[PDB]
Order: sequence, then structure tokens, then C-alpha cells
Amino acid sequence: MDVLYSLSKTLKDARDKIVEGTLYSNVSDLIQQFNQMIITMNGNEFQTGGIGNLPIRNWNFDFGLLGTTLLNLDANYVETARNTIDYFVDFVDNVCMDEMVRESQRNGIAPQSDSLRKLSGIKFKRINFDNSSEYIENWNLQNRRQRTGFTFHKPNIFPYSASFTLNRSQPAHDNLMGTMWLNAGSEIQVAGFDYSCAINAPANIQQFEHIVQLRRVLTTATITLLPDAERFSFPRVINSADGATTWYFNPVILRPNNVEVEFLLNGQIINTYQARFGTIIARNFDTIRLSFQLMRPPNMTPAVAALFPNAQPFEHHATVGLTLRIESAVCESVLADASKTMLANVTSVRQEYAIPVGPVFPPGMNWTDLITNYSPSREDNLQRVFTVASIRSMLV
Amino acid sequence: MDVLYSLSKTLKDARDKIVEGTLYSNVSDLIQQFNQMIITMNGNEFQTGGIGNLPIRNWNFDFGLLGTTLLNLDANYVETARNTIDYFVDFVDNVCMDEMVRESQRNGIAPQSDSLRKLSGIKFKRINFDNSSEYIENWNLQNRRQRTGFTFHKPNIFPYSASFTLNRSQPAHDNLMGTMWLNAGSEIQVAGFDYSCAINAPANIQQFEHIVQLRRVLTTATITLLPDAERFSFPRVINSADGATTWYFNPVILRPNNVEVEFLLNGQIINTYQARFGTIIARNFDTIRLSFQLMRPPNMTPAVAALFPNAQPFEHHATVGLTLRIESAVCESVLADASKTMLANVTSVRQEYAIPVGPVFPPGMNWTDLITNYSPSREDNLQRVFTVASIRSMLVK
Amino acid sequence: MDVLYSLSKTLKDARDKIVEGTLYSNVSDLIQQFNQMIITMNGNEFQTGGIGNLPIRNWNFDFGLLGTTLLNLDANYVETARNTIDYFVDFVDNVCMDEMVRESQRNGIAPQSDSLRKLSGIKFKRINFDNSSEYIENWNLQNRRQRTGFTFHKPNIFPYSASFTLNRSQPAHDNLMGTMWLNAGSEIQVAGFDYSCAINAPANIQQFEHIVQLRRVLTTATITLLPDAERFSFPRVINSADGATTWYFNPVILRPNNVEVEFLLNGQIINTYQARFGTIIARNFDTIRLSFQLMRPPNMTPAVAALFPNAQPFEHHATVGLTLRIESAVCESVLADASKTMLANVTSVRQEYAIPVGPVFPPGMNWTDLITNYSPSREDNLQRVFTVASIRSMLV
Amino acid sequence: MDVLYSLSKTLKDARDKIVEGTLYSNVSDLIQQFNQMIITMNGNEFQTGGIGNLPIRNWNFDFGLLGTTLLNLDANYVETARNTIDYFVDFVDNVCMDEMVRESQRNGIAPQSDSLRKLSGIKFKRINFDNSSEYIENWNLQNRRQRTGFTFHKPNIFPYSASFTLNRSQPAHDNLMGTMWLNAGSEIQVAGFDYSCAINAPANIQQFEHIVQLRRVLTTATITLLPDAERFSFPRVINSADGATTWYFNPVILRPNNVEVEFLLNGQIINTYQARFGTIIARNFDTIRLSFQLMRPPNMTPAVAALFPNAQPFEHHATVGLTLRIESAVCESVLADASKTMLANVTSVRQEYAIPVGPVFPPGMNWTDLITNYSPSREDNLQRVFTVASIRSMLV
Amino acid sequence: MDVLYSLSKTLKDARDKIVEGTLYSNVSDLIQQFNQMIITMNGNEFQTGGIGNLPIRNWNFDFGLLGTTLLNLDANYVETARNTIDYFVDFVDNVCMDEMVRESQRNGIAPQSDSLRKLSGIKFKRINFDNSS
Amino acid sequence: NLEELMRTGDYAQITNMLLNNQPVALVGALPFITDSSVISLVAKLDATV
Ligand SMILES: [Cl-]
Ligand SMILES: [Zn+2]
Ligand SMILES: [Zn+2]
Ligand SMILES: [Zn+2]
Ligand SMILES: [Zn+2]
Ligand SMILES: [Zn+2]
Repeated sequence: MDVLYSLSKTLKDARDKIVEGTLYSNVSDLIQQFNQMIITMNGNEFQTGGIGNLPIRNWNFDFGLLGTTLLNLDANYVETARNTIDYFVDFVDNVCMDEMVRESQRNGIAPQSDSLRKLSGIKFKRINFDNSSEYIENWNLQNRRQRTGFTFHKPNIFPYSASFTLNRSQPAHDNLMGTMWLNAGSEIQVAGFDYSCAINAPANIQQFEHIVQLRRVLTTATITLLPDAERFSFPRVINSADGATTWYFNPVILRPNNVEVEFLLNGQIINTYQARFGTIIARNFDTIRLSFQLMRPPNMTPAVAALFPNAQPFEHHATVGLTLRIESAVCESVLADASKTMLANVTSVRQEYAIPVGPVFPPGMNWTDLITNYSPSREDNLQRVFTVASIRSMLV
Repeated sequence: MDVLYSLSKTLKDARDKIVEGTLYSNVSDLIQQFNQMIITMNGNEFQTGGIGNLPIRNWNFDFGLLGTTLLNLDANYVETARNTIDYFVDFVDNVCMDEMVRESQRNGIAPQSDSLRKLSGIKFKRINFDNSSEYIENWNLQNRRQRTGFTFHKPNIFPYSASFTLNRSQPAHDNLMGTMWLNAGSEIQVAGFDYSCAINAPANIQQFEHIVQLRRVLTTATITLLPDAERFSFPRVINSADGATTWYFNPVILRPNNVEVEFLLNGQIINTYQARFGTIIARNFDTIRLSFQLMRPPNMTPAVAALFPNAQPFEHHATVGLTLRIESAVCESVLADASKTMLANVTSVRQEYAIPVGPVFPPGMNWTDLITNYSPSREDNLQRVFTVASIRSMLVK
Repeated sequence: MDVLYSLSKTLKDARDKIVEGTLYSNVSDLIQQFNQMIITMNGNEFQTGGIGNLPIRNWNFDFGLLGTTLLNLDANYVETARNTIDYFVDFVDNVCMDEMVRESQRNGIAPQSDSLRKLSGIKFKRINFDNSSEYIENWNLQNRRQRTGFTFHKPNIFPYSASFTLNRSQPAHDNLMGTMWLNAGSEIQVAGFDYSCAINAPANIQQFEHIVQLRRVLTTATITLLPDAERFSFPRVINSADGATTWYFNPVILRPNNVEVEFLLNGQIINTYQARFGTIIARNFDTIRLSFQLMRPPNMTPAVAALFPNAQPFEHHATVGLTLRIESAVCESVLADASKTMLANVTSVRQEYAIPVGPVFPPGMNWTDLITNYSPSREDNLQRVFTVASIRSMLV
Repeated sequence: MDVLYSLSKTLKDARDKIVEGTLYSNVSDLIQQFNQMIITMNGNEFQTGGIGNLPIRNWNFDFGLLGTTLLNLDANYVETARNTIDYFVDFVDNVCMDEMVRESQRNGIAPQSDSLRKLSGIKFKRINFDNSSEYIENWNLQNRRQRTGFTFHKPNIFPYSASFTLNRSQPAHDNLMGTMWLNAGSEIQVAGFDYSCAINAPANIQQFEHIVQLRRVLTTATITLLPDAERFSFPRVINSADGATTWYFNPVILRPNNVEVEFLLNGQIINTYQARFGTIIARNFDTIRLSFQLMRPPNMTPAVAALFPNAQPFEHHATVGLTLRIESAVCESVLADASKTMLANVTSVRQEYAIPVGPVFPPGMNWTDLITNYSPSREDNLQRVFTVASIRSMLV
Repeated sequence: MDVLYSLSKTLKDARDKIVEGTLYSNVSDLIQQFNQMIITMNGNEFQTGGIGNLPIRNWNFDFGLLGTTLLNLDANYVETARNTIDYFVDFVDNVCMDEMVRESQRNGIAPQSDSLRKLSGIKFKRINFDNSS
Repeated sequence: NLEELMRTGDYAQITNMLLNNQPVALVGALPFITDSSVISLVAKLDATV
């Protein structure tokens, strides 16, 4: 993985720095690394596999070295370099694609393609140089048993789930108390609804609680907490738990009461925010607990008092909502996010070449199923393919 | 860690092998290792213990080398070596204790005490020699990220949980169908009860299922499965789920029917055992699914028929049990088990010096809390402290 | 076997002792042994697998010798050694796995795999060195016809059997006299029941006897005796002997009377324990004879006298229990036990590669069938596979 | 003892390492130690036996040294070594047996057999080399008056005692309040019973206490505490304290209330756990105090309410049980446990040769008597014989 | 114990035999034994412990040898010997008291106090002489 | 590697391989004899060096 990344970085630096008219001193070390790569790769035969519709490809290396004796690079130098760079880039891209479409259950972090296993031999360790990208840096740190983290903007940590819980219900669905929620990507929208507006509740308060258990620990997370859930703020016709019938939801939005957002790690409260909205920081957590209350307003103007009668029928249903958006976070493990293209690249390569479903990932690299069952084997394979995808992104 | 282990190993070998009258050829390499240790440690200052009631100890090393001109070891040689060994063993004990009482949320696998941090320098790496203990071997494999393995006799994998589930119930609690289980340590006792004895069941079969999720994957596990659960086979008065009232459980034990033990990894069937009792092997699994049926006996003697009427009241309740004991297993992570004393040693040191509750471990080293929420950071810290405890047990114990 | 064990132990010592910074004097002898192994193995071709789903693997040895350092080993030395050690460990693990999945009715003690058969040639005897483990020591002793000894914590010596015997019975199963027992693993739990409570028995004594025939002789055995059998102390509905009907058991537990444990060897009484509970020692035996009695209490309080009428119906049935637990023992043969993993390792290897059932062991390596019919050929094959499993555990 | 252990260790290493084909580099130091042992033992006459049926045996040592000029060991060398090894192993086994069957009151730590007393001479200290086993290590620590430590899996620290105490009793034994317990090995089951279900108790709570005194201090002990005593949860007829009559017990189990286990050292509370079940750690203690409560359920279903009437007769008797199992511990003294075999070895040797009862140990080496009255003299003799047994187990 | 007894015996014999005017032939062997004791004890630090209310006491030994070359012992000789003997007797009494107040369940025949354990080393065996009581 | 063999002085592996006819490649700057004789090839003199 370090050798593949080093090939990719050498080729990227060659593309960026070997340009006409540039001082050789601007590229001297790069040319030394490029010639080292050529020498190490010369005389070796490689095969990128026939998995799926990806064609079997054979690669040979009998390239000469680049010149080192000009003061400024000229057109001949750039053309001669480009001829070798194209072949090397094609080989690296094919090796990355071959590695991206393979997976293993026993050892998913180890190389899967024959090309990358060959490149892991000692004879290629000479190609290795600067490992500065975030993914390769994390890979090397983790091989060292060192604490390392990936930084995500809008991490995709929540499997998609639009669901509800009815703590009070009946076959006609006209006096309902419960919670509605959407956990999607980096976003949680939750809403507790009471059809009676806590008319017959102790102290005229109805308590709602929503626990979201993250599949991986998040650290130094910036979160936006807003006091309303616009997703559950308009009339809806909603299936029942068994789908036998459909019920009616007609929210009237009240301010949530006694809002407590707890970020917990191993069941212990790490961060607690009471009646705080805006930007909050969750330093280290694996669980989110949102407690809120629907408080019947003690005083109501006649228009308000009309909405909430003493008994049924309840035509206006009192709802209190919370919205929790994870803008940024850090994770030990790899995750899809709104900014990085690793998941998209891997899925695209797997779709283009009609890669059959393997024993590790779900069909189509579907992220909801993947993150729902984020097993250690899935984590290993997913980090491997994401690192290979980042390596491929440097050139493709 | 490797340097601390090597110090402890050198000291234990010196205590065992530097004995009066022994041939110098029996200890030549050991004497060279001991003198290498002395040379490396000489001129270095160490400080151990500023946490809880653990005293601040300052350690200075200015020792002479053991001689090499003898052909047999005599009393004076052994006494001088013993003096040096006693000082070194005291130092190693204190360093181990200082490391065991500390924890980090970030790099729990890394050294936490300043003495071990100092021992992590290059100059001390010369002390490193044979790393043959199971814990240090696993430590070195884990550092390179090779497949680790810890063998546990009666692994403490199940957090304590005595609870029940009622599938059929009502406020009088006179016609109940459900399961009650104890998952404790290496043992699962489960029992499905039907008060009606499946009189109105679909073909007089009542199916019971119990799923136990292990917090870590176990491999090469020897498991005893016995048909009956003696823990849920006598009259009991049991609190209701809400604790509002109490109900009565008067079991009569019938053999379980169509017993199926399923050992699954990542929700995939690895091992399946049907109607098999005694010793079985679960080669690689993280979930146990025990499914068993209460089958109403078609033919009953007059007493048996008197036990189970056609309708209520049901005075005798039909119960089918199962006992599962993990005798031995292998886990890639450290665990408490019956045979070892690592958890006991760490807890004893932490309690002896009133170590305040840290950000990593539960409030007192409670194993149920730890195994219930066995997080990667907790795993790193636990492995570190357990390896230090095993190092200390070579000398202090 | 001794050569395979020596290879495995050389590799284990190389992994443990060849560590960065160690004095070369700490490894000199180990380095000499390792280089001798390299010399003897180089130029030899080995093949493993070809049975079940165990893959065919080809092994070639073309390694150079480990060098020398003046004072202390460095990182370069450790990596160079570790490459060779990793290859050799892979080879040894594969050879052990190939040997564990094979069996022979004839010469079950002899090597069955081609790799181990080749390793038994004279040229490889050079590799042989310290045979200090318990299993290899017993292997050599058995080769020399010396007395072998395996120490087992909680030996798995009793095949699972939950059975009962009715000495007095009739189709209504309301006045029953007999015994019910569980012989499982290292545990015997027996209980003698009389429904009449020995009202008509001579001297008001009912004599119960249980005999367990161990399939191998156990020596130096620590055994716990407890008066009661908790497994047969609660009411239960029990199938008939032919399964035609079910009968009812409603135990009331009385102290077993005139308890006598006899540990016998070849029909001769070796150890006798009378009314002794707690820890006892059986020095050498192959048969256990537990004789106990239900003695009707001559004096009864009214509550006690109520349970035991002069005649039928008998609603409370008198039961006297007995629990025997072999905590540790020594056997001349190999057995599964609670502390080791040999049986688990062999079964796991056979199941992982879907090894077809052979003519020696029962399907799935089930221990109840294996110990029920523990033939000398089964003993030889099981000792071979257990020794190979112990050799493999040194490395894997 | 150290010389006898060194003889045994040299012989064991000779058996393990002097094998055909091994490099002389692997055994050079061992061969030197073996020749030193021959030189030291030559010209010395020993006599073992003469106690019980152990036969009198005379031992003469006149042996040649082993060669030193080989490069690899061959068959001739191994047989020449094996003859001497056989004689020496027989001598060591007989010396160990002669020592195991003897005891003294004043100085039981010192050697008792004339052979071992002769081996304690200064001239034999040349034989002494690596003392690495746990028992010899503790022997040397004891001889140096250092702190000793023995690890025990399931230490046999509790003498067998199945007893009960009735705090409320009548001649008819129909309204009984008390507690019954079994202490056995590493296990303590206790059960407090109230026949009236604490109806007349002050707060409808009955307090039960159980104090168990350990005959030796246990440190670093891991214990499992469970909330039910299955041993006292079934109906049984129990003898009266005087044996004059028998009473009836018909348990109905309620969960124990305010469970409090205290581990005390010299009357000082070292560890305390309240309402804690599963694995607990007792770091240093000599006494266990289990205090629990039977709390009458304030709310009862009609069946539960039927179980417990206002007044007599009481047919269902409320019971609360505790189970306490010591799985592992450390003790400064030797104890029989489930994993070791020293007690079994000593008892077997004493039984096989019909050793008359001595003035130190109880007849038959019975462990309950030994641990009930574990005096310092008994501890000395037991440590001596256990160390000798461990030495013997190296060879036999 | 034999070394402690020999110290006490040497001191008692010195107190009884080193008297003014006595012939040196009456004490020659005694003087040799006394000087052997002084040589063996010189340069050694001892501590009698603080068990109970027994005070912690420290003992240092740097003494000159008892002289030879007198036909009859004089007052100067007896005075010097008495100073040394007084210090040694105080040390021996304190060691005996420290040993008398200690006990062990096992190995209770062995010395318990640190001073007597130190005295049980080989280097003090030279002090040992007639064990007649 | 012939340089490493020269520097160490340990000829055990090379000797064992030459005695047992184990195929090998000796690597290092070497002088060679150019033999144009077919009879030398038939005589197999290249294997005698
Ligand atoms: Cl156990
Ligand atoms: Zn609904
Ligand atoms: Zn309920
Ligand atoms: Zn029948
Ligand atoms: Zn055990
Ligand atoms: Zn009574």
C-alpha cells in the first residue's frame, strides 16, 4: 500500500513538476525518486486481474532513466518523461482498480490483488518515499499501533432510518403519543408528538427520549442543535407499524421543553447540553441521547386554547422537535462524508466492471447496509479500498 | 513494555539460576545479560508513583558488575547478586504498579508512567532479551499487528445478567409464556417456561429462543451443553418487569425438544449442533443462538396428566432448560478468566492505593461494566495493564 | 513428529529471542540451531494440502543463513530474520494442518501426510533438538514403550449419558424405585429415588448402586464428593424407557446414608471412602462404584411424617443424591479436558476445510462417540493429531 | 531439596535434549552439568525406603562421563546417556518417595529421609542449578525468609461442612428461621430461610448473616458471587441438630435483599461489595462476611399472596441464597487446588506403600482434617512433601 | 544464637577475669577471644528495633584491642577493658531484649530480630567459642 | 553474494550446496575464461571450477 502510494505520488509529482523551462534544481530529488522507481520496476512482469469485466492486463517495465544534466528542462525532456509517465500511470490505475474490486473476510486489510502482493515484497521497498496524504498517513500510523484519525465534514455516520415509536396508540389512531425521527447521514431530526397535548399528563408534561447509538466513536465533533424538526412539522399520512392502515398527523409546533442533549461514551455522560442551541462540541462519544418535553402552555390565548380541547377529538396535535447536524468530526475508522470521494470512487469502479457481490460488502456497496453492520472485517476491507481509491485519485 | 518485561525476565532468571554451587557455564549468558542490564541502568534516575496513595519513589542505579572469573558460584557471589537483584526487583515492582494504575483515552496502549516512558528510549533497548511469555508474545505480535491469541480457561465473556422475557403474560401472572436466563462469566443458563404446557399451542410445541451477543469474537472454543438448567428449576417469587408486583414460578422440568445451538460470526452460521449434548467445538463465533422447544408429551401417566389440565388454573408450569459452559476458548483480546490473576492483580493494586476513577475504566474496575462496554480504547488500556500485571507477577508473585 | 516439533520450537525461540537490541550471546545457540535448520531444509521441495478444502501449497527453501553481530542485534537483523521466520512458520502451520486432518486405521501413530513423512527421513534428524513439551515428551516415551502421563484438569472422560434405571416400576409409574444419573465430562451426578420412602424395605433401608466404567485408567486423581445431586432434586416429567409414556418425579431430598465410594482397577478395590465428602484421592482406577442408601428417618416431625404415608398414593418421593467431580487426574492416554485446546483445534481445522469423514474418528470429531468407543487405533490417531495440534499452537 | 530438584531438573533436561541428531551446541552446557552431576554423585552410597511397605533400596554411583567431541548426537551417545539417566531417575524417584512418606513435628521443613539429609551436605551443592519451577522458587524464598506466593485455581481453602443454624425453632419444626450452608473447596453456598416470610418482622425484613473464617490469608482473589444457592432451593428432610428428629424444608426462592459481601483481614474491612454480582476482586482477606436479607414482597399476585398466609401453617418457606466461588487466588501457604496434583501424588504414595499414620498429618491424608487444623507444623510438612512431589512429577 | 551466646560468654568472662592485679596467664586465652570479638565486630552497624515501646537503638563498633605485655593486670588495663565491656554488654542486652519480644508462626526457632539475623552470618562465626550452658 | 561470503569467512552454506549439488547463483564481479573449444564443453570443464 505504501509502495503503491509511492508510485502514485512519484507519478503525480512528475506530472506536476516536469514542465518545460523549469530549473532542474526544482525537480532534482523528484528525478532521483523517479529513476529509483524505474530501476526498481525494471525487469518485473505484472498482471492486473480479470475479476468481473475488468480485463486481464500484462505489464512490462524496460524503461530507461531520465536525464539529470540540464540546467532547465526543455521540450525533449518533457516528452521523454511523459512517454514513461503515461505507462506508469496506466499501470498504477489498473493496480488500484484491481485492488479496489476485491475483498477478503479473514484478512481484509492485507493486499488482495497479485500485483499489490508482489509490490509488498522487500525488493520494491526502495520505491517508498514521502507518505503525507491523510489516508496513507493513517494507514502507516495504524500499522504502527498508533492513535490516528480521519477528519470528516458532515460524516455519514447515521444509517438511513425514517421510523416512529407510538408509546400510546389505538386502532383508530386518534389519540397518539410517540416519537418520529429521521437519522440520515450526519443529520438527526426527531419530534415527539402528543395528540392530547398532555392534558391528562402529570404536571401537564410529556417526556420524549431518543437514543442514537453510533457504530463508531466520534471525537472533536462540531454539532448544530436547532429546536425544531421541520421534517415532522406538516400534515402527514403515515403507514402503521404493520402497514395494515394509515393514520393522520397534524402537527402544531411548540417549543421543546427541558432539552437535554447528552453525548455518552461507554454509557457514561461525556458532554451535557441543557437548553443550548447553536454550535456545541462533543469531544468524544459513541451515543447521543436527546431528552425533551412537551409542556402544555399554562396560559393560552383564545386561538391557542381552541386548538387543545379537554378531550377528544384532537384535530391539532402538539409536537416538539429537535435537529442535530454533525458538521465536522474525527473518527478512528473510515467513513463516507460529504467532502470526500472515496465511497463514490469505489462504488463507481465496482459498478462499471460488473463486480459480483463478495462475502464482505453488501450489494452495490450500499452505504446504509454497510454502516448498519460495520463489522471489523468490513472496516478492514473498507479502509483498504478507500486508501487505494485515494491513491488512484492522485492520478485519475 | 518489552524493556520492562526484559528487566523482570532477567531478574527472575537471576533469582532462579544464580545459586550457590552452580557451574558458571550454567549462567554465563545470564550473567552477560545481567551485566548488560546493570550497565544500561547505571547512572539513570527514575521516579515512580504520584497517583493516589502510591508513594513517590526515587530510584538510583550505581552497581558493580557480577564477576566472571569463577568456575562455580560461591556464597558471597550469590549474596552480592541477590542484593543487586533485590534492589532491581523492588524497582521493577514499583514501575509495574505505577503503570497499572494509569490510563489514557488517546494512546492507552502506550506507556503512561514516566518510568516506562523513560525505559522506552533507545538506550534501554539493549536490555531487551527473550520475550517468551504468552502476554508479551501477544504484545509484540499486536505491535506489528499480527494475529494475536489469548487462551482462556473459562473466559469471563458474559457480563452478569439475570433477567426474563415474557412473551405471554397478563396482570394476574397465572398463564405465562417466556424465558428466564442467567448469563454470568463463562456460563449461560436459559429456561423457557409455559404455564399452560402448550395445551393450546400449534401442535403442542412452544418454541423458545435466546440470543447472546459476545462483545469479542471467540475461537477454538470447547463448550459443554447440558439439557437442564438447574438455576430455574425450583419455586421462585419473581419481581415483575416494572417491579410493581411479584409473580410465582412453580416449574416442572421436561426435557427440551429440537435443541439447536448456533454459533454465528457477523450473522453467518459457523457451527450448528442439533440434539447434541456434552462437549462441542465452536471454532469461530461472536453470537450464540439457543433455540429449544417445549413439546407436550402425547402420552401421560395419571400423575403427569394431573399436572397439566386442559385450562386454568395452572399449578405446575412446564419448563425446559439449557446450560452452556465455555470451558476453554481463544480470543484476540485480553479477557478475565478463571485461571489467571491479571484482573485481580490490577484491581488489587488500584484498590490498595485508592486510585481515583479515571476516564477509561469503570468506577472501580467492575468487570461487568468493562465487558459490557468493551471499547477499543478500553481494550488497549486493559491489554497494557494486564501485560504489566503479568510482568509484575513474574517477580512480586 | 520430533522433527516437526523441533522446527516449530526453533521458530518459536527465534520469534521470542531474536528481538532488537538483544545481546548476540542471548541467541548464539538459537542462531546456530536456526542456521542448521536452514541448511537442512534448503533445496528440499514440500507439498501440503489436497484434502478437503485445504489448498495445495508448494514450499521451497532457498534462504541464506542468519548472520552475526558483535554485541547486540539491530532492527535490520530482526527484519531479515523475520522474513525467513514468517515463511517457515507458514510452512510449519500448513504441515501441521495437513497432518491433523488425516487418519489411518493401520499405523495411526505413523505420519500420514507426505510432508511429515518426508520430514521423518534421516537427513532431517539434524534439525531435532530439545523435546521438552508435555506432548512431545509423551510421544517419545510412547515410541520407547515407556510409561506415558498426561495431566488433565477436569478430564473429559465420561461420555455424555443422562439415563435412569427403574428397579421397581409398573405401568402407572406411581410407586417407583430406581436411580437416575448424568455422566458428563468429568462429572457424575447420580440420585437414587424411592417413592415409598422404604416403608416396606427391610430395616427401612433401600440400597442404591451406580457403576461407571471409565474407558481409560485414571491415576493420581483428585475428586470432589458432595452429598446431593442438584440435577435430580426438582420435579420433572421423564420419558418412559421405550418412550411410550411419561412419568412424574417429585423429589424430596434426604441425606444419603452409608455412602461408599469404591475406586476399582481391573475388578480389584484400590480406594474406599466411607461417609467421606469433600476432596478425596483416587490413586489408580478404571471403575467407580458409588453405593449409597435411602434410610427412612425413624423419627419425623408432623410435616415430615405427612409426606411419607404408610401406603399409596405417594406424592413426595424420597431421593438421595451423590455428586462426584474429577478436578484433576493423570492418564496414560490423551483426552479432552477443560484447560487445553487440542480437541478444539483439531475439530476447528477439520470443520474449516470441510474434511470428509474418515474411517477412524466419528463425524465432526464428536467427543462422546470418540470416548465411548476409544479403540487403540483411535487412541493412536488421536495422540498423533493432538501432538500435531500442540506443535501448531506453539506458532499459531 | 534444591539438590534433589537440581538432580531431577538435570535428568529431565537430559531426557528432553539428549536426542539423536541434535547439535552438540544445543546440549554442550547440559552435558557439562550432567558430567558435574556424575562427578558429584560418584563414590556416594545411599539408602532409601524402610518405612511402611516401601522397600529398602541401596544406591551406588560409579558412572562414566558423557563424551564431548561429537558434532551431532548419534544413537550410541543417546543409549550411553540413557542407561545413566535411567539409574539416576530411579534413584531420584525413590528418594522423593522416601521423603514424601515421612514427617516431623518440630522441624518438618527440614529433610526427614536419610538420603535427602545426606544430599543436603555442602559437597553436593555442586549439582545445584536452575531453580525455576514455582514450588522450588517458593521453597528458596521461604529458606531465605522472603515473601512466598502460590497461585491456585479454585483453591481448596474451605473444609467440607454442610451445616445449619436455627435462630427460631420449635420442637415441631414448623415455624423455622435460620440459615443453612455448604462450604466445600473453593465454594460457599448459603441460604437464609424464614418459614413465616418475615410477616412478623419489624420492617417485614429478616436479616441473615454468614461468617466464614479462612485458615489462611488469600490475596489477589477473583470470586464469582451469584444471588441464588441452588443447593438449598429444593425440598428436603433434614436431621435435627441433635439427630433426635427430622424436619421438613420446602423452599420458595426470593431474590436476596441488600446483599453485602465483606472481605476482612484481622477484623478490618478490606473489601466491600453491595448488591454486586458476577466477578469481584478480594485483594487481601482471611474472613468472608455475607449479609443478606429476605424482604417480604409488598405487592403480591393472587398466587404469590396465596403462598404466604398471615399465620401458620406455613407450607411454603421463603428462602434467599448466595453463592460465592473463588476461581483464582494467591496464598503464601501451600494448598490443594483443582489444577495441581501434589496432594494426589502424596496421598497416592502414602496409600500405595501403606504408610502408618504419623504424628503430623491426619490419617489417609484427608484434606478436610488437614485444612481444618492447618497448624504451622502441618504447613511446614505439607510444603516439604508438596515440593518433593513436584520434583518427582518432573520425572515420574 | 551461638554467636550471641558467645558474645555474652566472652563479656561475662571478661567481667569476671579481667580484674586488677591478676596474672596475664589467667586471662591470655580470654584476652585473645576478646580481641577476636573486637576484630569481628569492628566496622559493623547494628540496630535494635522499635517493637512496642522498646527504643530504636543504633550500635557502632570501633574499638582498640585489649593489650598484651602485662605480667599482672593494672588499673589502666581494667578501666579500658571496662569501658569496652560496658558498651558491649549494653549492646548484647539490647539485642537479647529485641529478640525476646518477637515471634513467628513458622520458622520460630530462627532469629527474629535484625541484629541476631545479622549475627547469624558467616563472618561472625569467628566469635563463637565454648557453648557450655 | 560472493562479497558477503568473502567478508564473513563462513563457507558452510556454499560448501553444503556444492557438495550436495544444490543449484545456486554466485553473484559478484568475477573474471571468466573464454573457452572456444567444443571439446571443453563436451568434457564439462565449466563444472570443474
Ligand atoms: Cl474450573
Ligand atoms: Zn399504528
Ligand atoms: Zn410481569
Ligand atoms: Zn417406565
Ligand atoms: Zn478449572
Ligand atoms: Zn431442630
